[PDB]
Amino acid sequence: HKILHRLLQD
Amino acid sequence: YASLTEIEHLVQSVCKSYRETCQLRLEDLLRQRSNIFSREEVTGYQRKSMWEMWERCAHHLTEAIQYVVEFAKRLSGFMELCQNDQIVLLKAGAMEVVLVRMCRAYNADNRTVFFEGKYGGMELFRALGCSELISSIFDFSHSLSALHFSEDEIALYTALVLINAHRPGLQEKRKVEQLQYNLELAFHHHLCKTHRQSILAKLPPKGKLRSLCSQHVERLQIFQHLHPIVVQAAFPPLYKELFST
Ligand SMILES: CCCN(Cc1ccccc1)Cc1ccc(NC(=O)Cc2ccc(S(=O)(=O)CC)cc2)cc1
Repeated sequence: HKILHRLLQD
Repeated sequence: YASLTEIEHLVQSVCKSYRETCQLRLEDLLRQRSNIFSREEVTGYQRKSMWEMWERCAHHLTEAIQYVVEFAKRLSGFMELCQNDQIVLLKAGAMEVVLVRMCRAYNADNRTVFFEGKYGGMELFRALGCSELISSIFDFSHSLSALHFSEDEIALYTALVLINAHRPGLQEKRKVEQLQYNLELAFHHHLCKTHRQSILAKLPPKGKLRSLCSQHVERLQIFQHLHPIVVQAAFPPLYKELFST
């Protein structure tokens, strides 16, 4: 789940 | 133990998060209801290739999903959940929240949905080759339209659609159960103030949202087997991650 993980950062 | 004040603050917080991430203004959607695709324009869509129509619809869904991701990130309690559970909830729930949000863009009077600048019927989507799924989605939007949700009710209901403690794969189910319960109290409290608790018994039954999501995944499989290169070349990576098997 690379993309979802990235979206949840910040 | 969420106090009355804490529940009231949770209501406001959920409504705020939704308002900031609702995608299209309701007033704009409603005023556009008079703008309906012509027979010629419908024909044009029906003559599009399967691949182009899927590609367009995949892009539009991904745009909607990005707003739902942001909604989750701004939903109080959500970012406090463990990372695994955040992902589990969004992977299962993102499409379910879009499907619910979609009823805003659905006109029950003529069974049309807002798509690429105008309102069109389910026959607009014929080139997809998944007309039962489209018909089921229209039916679903129609069932929700009969409840005539306010924006605040959509906010609180979609919060519960997302924060679903029954999702398989949750590692900290208790924390999800607790947030889910507080959201239920917020929902019930708001409905009680507005004399709208009657709608609770009329909400989409168990398994309905799951069925629409499963069919979407299945119909994507069918398309992807027939057009593998297009999905790899052109589909949004988020769409592939959420829905490609
Ligand atoms: C969303 C489910 C229906 N959909 C099925 C499908 C999706 C992807 C591949 C194959 C089938 C078809 C569909 C997709 C998009 C649209 N319309 C729009 O995206 C325009 C729109 C509508 C509503 C809003 S909103 O503000 O109310 C938030 C969702 C925002 C933009 C229609 C059908």
